[PDB]
Amino acid sequence: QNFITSKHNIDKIMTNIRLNEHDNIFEIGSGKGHFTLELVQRCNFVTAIEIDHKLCKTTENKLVDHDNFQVLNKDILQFKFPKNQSYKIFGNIPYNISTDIIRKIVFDSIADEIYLIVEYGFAKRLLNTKRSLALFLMAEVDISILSMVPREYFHPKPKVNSSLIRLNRKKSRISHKDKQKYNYFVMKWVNKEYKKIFTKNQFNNSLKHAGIDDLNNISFEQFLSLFNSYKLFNK
Amino acid sequence: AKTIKITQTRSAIGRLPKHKATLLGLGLRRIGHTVEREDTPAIRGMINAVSFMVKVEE
Amino acid sequence: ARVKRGVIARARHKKILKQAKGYYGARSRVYRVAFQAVIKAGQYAYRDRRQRKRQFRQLWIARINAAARQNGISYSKFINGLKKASVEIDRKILADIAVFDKVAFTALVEKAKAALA
Amino acid sequence: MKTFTAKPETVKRDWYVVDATGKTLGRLATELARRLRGKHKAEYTPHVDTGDYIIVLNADKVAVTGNKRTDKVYYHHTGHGGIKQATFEEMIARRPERVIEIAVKGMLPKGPLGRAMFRKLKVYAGNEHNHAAQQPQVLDI
RNA sequence: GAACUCGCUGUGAAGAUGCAGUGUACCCGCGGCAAGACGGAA
RNA sequence: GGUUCUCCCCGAAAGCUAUUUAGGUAGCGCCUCGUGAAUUCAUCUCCGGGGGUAGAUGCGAAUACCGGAGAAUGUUAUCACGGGAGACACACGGCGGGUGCUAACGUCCGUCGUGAAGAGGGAAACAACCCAGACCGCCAGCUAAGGUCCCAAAGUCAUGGUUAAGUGGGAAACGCGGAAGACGGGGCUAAACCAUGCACCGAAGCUGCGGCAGCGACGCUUAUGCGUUGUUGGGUAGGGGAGCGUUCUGUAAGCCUG
RNA sequence: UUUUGUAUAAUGGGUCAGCGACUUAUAUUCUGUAGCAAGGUUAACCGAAUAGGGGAGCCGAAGGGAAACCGAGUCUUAACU
Ligand SMILES: *CCN(CC[C@H](N)C(=O)O)C[C@H]1O[C@@H](n2cnc3c(N)ncnc32)[C@H](O)[C@@H]1O
Repeated sequence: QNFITSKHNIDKIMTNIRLNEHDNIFEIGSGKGHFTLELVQRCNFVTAIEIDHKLCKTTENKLVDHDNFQVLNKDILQFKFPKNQSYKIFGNIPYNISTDIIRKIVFDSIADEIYLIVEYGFAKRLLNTKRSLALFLMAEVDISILSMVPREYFHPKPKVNSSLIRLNRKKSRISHKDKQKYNYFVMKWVNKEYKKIFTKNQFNNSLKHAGIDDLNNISFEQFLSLFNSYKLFNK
Repeated sequence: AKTIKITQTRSAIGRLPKHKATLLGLGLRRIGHTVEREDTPAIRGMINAVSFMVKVEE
Repeated sequence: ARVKRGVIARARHKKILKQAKGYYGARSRVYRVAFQAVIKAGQYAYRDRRQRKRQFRQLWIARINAAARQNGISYSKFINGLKKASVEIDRKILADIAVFDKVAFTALVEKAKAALA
Repeated sequence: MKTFTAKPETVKRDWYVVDATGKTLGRLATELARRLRGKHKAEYTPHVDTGDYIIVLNADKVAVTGNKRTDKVYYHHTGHGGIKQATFEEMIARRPERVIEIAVKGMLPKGPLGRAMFRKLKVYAGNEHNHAAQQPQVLDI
């Protein structure tokens, strides 16, 4: 499903991934092995996670000539990622359990380099600064859009186009000495009770110090400037 | 020989069946129930079987 | 032999409804909630029959301590001295003579202090 | 036979004067709340108060041990909205006696009987009181 | 179903009028508004 | 989906092995009533051992078993037959063996405790966390877990130290050095932590007094009833026993009743 | 009420009075009780009809080997301890 080879509907997606020969790659969802067959070649060592055992036998049949990889028959949301060393995530995921992976890899994993493919609507909404989930999402990792993959490439035909997200760790500096006010700030911000976080004077002055002219279109560095203003106002 | 006073000081809730059988063979029913015994190595075996739950008096 | 059951059900309803006099509103007029009110009142009476013995003992202890603090001795040392003096007076009537008498409580406190020291 | 109870129309309550120069806040408020409840009398009953009226003067000289003079913070909500946040120093400089009252309101029971007991306490910020006609007594604590 | 039918903090068969803590609130009406809730699926 | 009066005793299971077996069927294991029987069975100690778990894995302990002998305790708690059922998607945690990277407050087999069928006390609230099994009544006393400054019953108790941070008032790698949302409030410089000793508060636990009910052993006796005497009595599905009330018929051309 | 388990985020009841749910017939097995006892008992029917007659039948006292046949024993067992 949405697996497919088409070979040349691939190398074309297999260019933007600027991977080197020394990277460790964890890949979420292999299908029949149209991507892992070159993921073993272009990197060092692959630890793939797949739960469908017949698809795992299909992958081993496609990969009889490779040794620097192993496959784990574990459930994705119950798997605990390694906490030492460094590796990169590659993902071609089903959509009907998409959120269940993303908070898995930004809040329960310490991966710094994220390559995923999602649908258009998810890629559009994830950068929207109104939802609380997205406000939790760019709290530690920067979000970027690379290119578009339309729907004629996936054999079971989907209905809408797809897109590639590339996500990078920025070192954040929002941590245990900084947190437990950030969830406060966003969870009081997206439902609009400004009186419980500011009075009138501090709200107006923070808006004039930030330079926000429209409250409905606010960017992220504006939001961290607002949080810094709240931090200086609240000791 | 010398007589021994035996007193139960705590209950038998959530214990192994071996301790319950030991209490049944000893003749103890409730907390604060004293009983009299004679000196036997088997009786001392019952005593060291449950030392945290009964109390001995020479 | 058809038997009508009009008298028996009416008597059974009137027996229960007589036990629920002095209840707010519909709990004292209809049957379907007066039964539950009677059951809950019985359960609460059955628990407060045990709670009363704790409440009165706590009241007696508070009165005993308040009366004994005036003579310059705490409750615990007073009770320990009374136990060391082998006096078998209970907490109720000792609090009663603490309230209704002053010279006898003073003599008791002096005896307990002499027995402790 | 039944135990004695305190009738509210026959019990006697007196008047006392408490100085508060240099005394600790909590160690005075605890004694004031104990004396206001009537726990120091042999006729003590929980459902009816038996405490004595207490006048507290020189309430602006109360001292707090430690660094609490700059970091003890009182919050207050209007019941809507915005909150009013103050520290110790501007609160004693603005309205002193409220602080002492707040401590008593932290210690007394809750309900109609709690405010009925709290009504018996009169706290003055100066050294002069106009209750000399009641003939109060000096109590040392 | 019976009601003498308040706001926050936390626990929750997981968004509490009834649970633990704390605060406010004299009794009863009259013309509105959409927020809760019933129609709604975030 | 529903099934209507009351009381007294005993009181479980969501497991195992086989099958033209896939929502199935047949036995076994768990419960109750009646009959009989062997010092029947359980706990502990000792004795030389069937295997190979110390000392010294080459011989082999406690603990997972089996055999014999022996004192004490236990309302036969043991087995066989007949009558009658209930259950046949259990949940959480512990011990001995596996899996998963001794990865991960990760996942399977024999065994146990708590709920299901258990009330009360403590951790603020809270089904598995700690103590502890509710016959009834008493304005009597002693204790376990937990506490003794006020809310709120009881030490502003005693001895010797530590902290100056409101750390205490939450924990993961070791940075006074990352430790920071979870003291309940008031508020505390001891009313925080460590060690010692003496008291007290603290339950439906134990004791003191009175009453009812069942099963045993004793003397008179006997429609088997008293008087000592130990002992027991929370309970869903289920088994056993003893009773209240309504209509009509015989006793009844009797009895009460302007 | 359904679930291991509920105030939870699964369902039902506006209130009162009356009505409404383990019955009947036939076989089969067991238990308590009553008469008779190596015997017990009648059906249809006759009958001044709950009386009396009617022994036509039904169950048991002797078993097992398919069987002929053998017997307080037999049968099977080469045959038994
Ligand atoms: C049940 C409908 N969903 C998605 C449908 C879609 N938003 C529409 O056009 O109606 C609503 C839920 O999904 C969230 N959501 C918003 N936008 C997206 C996108 N692009 N992709 C996936 N889910 C989306 C809504 O917030 C709501 O939870």
